[PDB]
Amino acid sequence: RMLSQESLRKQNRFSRASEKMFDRIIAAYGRGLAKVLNHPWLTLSVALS
Repeated sequence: RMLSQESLRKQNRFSRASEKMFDRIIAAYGRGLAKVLNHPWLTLSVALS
């Protein structure tokens, strides 16, 4: 019922900082998984531990 697009249309400095944290954290998390997803042996070792 309340659907609108002004929230995406309206941008504040706090909101700007919020989604800029969002994309930089997406990028950091992304390189983290990109390096992690290739060798499950260390994960198996730490799971047994």
